[PDB]
Amino acid sequence: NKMEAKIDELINNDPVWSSQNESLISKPYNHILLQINRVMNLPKDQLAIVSQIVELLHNSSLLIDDIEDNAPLRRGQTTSHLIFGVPSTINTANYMYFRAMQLVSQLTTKEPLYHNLITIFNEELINLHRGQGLDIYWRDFLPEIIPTQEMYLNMVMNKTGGLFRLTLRLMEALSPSSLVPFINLLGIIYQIRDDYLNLKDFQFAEDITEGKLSFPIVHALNFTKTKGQTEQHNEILRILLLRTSDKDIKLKLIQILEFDTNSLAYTKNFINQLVNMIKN
Amino acid sequence: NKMEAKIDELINNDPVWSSQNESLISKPYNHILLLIVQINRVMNLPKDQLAIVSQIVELLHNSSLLIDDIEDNAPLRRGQTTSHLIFGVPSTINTANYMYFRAMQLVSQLTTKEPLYHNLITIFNEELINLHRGQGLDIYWRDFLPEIIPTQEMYLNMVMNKTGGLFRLTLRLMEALSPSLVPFINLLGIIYQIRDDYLNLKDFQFAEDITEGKLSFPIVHALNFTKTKGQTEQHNEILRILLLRTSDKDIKLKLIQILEFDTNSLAYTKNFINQLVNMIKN
Ligand SMILES: CCCCCCC(O)(P(=O)(O)O)P(=O)(O)O
Ligand SMILES: CCCCCCC(O)(P(=O)(O)O)P(=O)(O)O
Repeated sequence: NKMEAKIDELINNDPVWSSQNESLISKPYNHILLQINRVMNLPKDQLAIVSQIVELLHNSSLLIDDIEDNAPLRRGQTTSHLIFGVPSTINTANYMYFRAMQLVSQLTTKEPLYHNLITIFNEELINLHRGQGLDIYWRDFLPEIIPTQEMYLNMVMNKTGGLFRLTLRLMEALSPSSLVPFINLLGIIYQIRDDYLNLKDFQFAEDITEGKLSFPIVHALNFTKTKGQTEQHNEILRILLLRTSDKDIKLKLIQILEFDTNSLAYTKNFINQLVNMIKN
Repeated sequence: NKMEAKIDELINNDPVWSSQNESLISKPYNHILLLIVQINRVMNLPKDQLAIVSQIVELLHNSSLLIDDIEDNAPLRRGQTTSHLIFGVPSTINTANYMYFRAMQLVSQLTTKEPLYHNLITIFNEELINLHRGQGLDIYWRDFLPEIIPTQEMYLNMVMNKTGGLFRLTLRLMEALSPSLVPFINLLGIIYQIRDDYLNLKDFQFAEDITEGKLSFPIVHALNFTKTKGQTEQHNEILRILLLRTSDKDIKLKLIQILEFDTNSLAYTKNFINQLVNMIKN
């Protein structure tokens, strides 16, 4: 009857999707929205698409990161998952990873080069997830595994390194005219400095509430272990396992790192040495 | 300088990742581990290629299920506790997304010919975009109810994107490799989804679709039917029960008997399914 006819039109056409449907799906993403080329020389408009790709990937990974860390704030406003819900926020971020994958074919149609660009995109997203996976495992299975400094730096080369290397590698492949080593050291300085300032700025220090194995915390645990300081080693673990928002307890942990282990000075010195490798 | 030398070797090499590290982040996926052949008797693909299409579709389907269960707050899958309740929502979201990109990587094992490779990756990308558009609408309607009450036509379009996505992904990759069945695979997909919604209630008559608050095919028919017939009290009671997110067995049976005797949504759904099967069989 009339029904068969409707079904018939439906199954012989592409799936139906409107601009109004698209706006519903983008609500969690729009909420978060609120120089190297001097060397590579890419045509200003090819340069725009790379910029759109990087922005899509960065903002989407942040939406997922805030759910994985149970975070209340980002860029000074309530997090998207607390407004639209965890379900809609996961699906929207994941949708945008595939929208970014689609902009790659707009960079070129040369079949050989296209394949290399997709391989770069695939490899670095695999590295970002392997690094984020290990950082989460250490935090959520604590005190099963306490990483060493060497293990921490390998995690950062995967995690933080992934999107820095992604941006740089796409640009070098497209250049009409390798700084990877330089971009790798830049990502390492950036991550250790972030961990350092999260504590020094407080002195909200949310890395303590989250129980993160940050660069300063890694130094402190291995220092107390090496010197046989049993009670202090254990006190650091107890406070991290509390998942606390209590300002007085966070200050107590910060005091151990400053007065017992000298971990803040140690980290300051480490960052300085890394910066010097470039300045000399 | 012992440092500077170490730092220099680190930045001049690829990132370090061990087999022990691979095993730790695979825990959520290994836990869930515990149509193609048919179709092939038309496409005639070689067995080596057929096996690769199969690993790809399995990777994508199982990873999708890990995320769907978080999105639905589901306590059980395949008779066992869900991965997010065992390993935590954080590791489970990360591991599922990691596997989406490992599946992408497998596509390059299907051929060494550049033009064919570009078509396979395009098909992959198109159907994952469609899967996410349909799941996005299904989640929005349920989480923001009663802001939007979908009609039968809006539901069917949501299913063509969602359930149609994986059925078309399998068939389209096979057709691209053969040395169209799409309309047929679209209808099989619609039949599959409406039958799943129907049986979840009929079997109870644990009807977890009710606990979840889902705008299922029978619930969509009931809300529009009560609106059309002016049954204001019954329309509002259906909404109230879905918004409770209840596990009470008497409350779930009360709603199913409203669809059986008051709106006749269960009989409507059974006949709708029969008519779609006839369009095929006949
Ligand atoms: C999976 C993307 C991770 C992006 C960074 C997340 C952080 O948790 P971290 O880099 O300090 O570990 P944030 O930059 O939000 O503090
Ligand atoms: C993005 C999720 C794809 C798989 C969904 C399967 C179901 O979510 P559906 O019945 O809602 O289509 P399930 O019956 O496993 O909950």
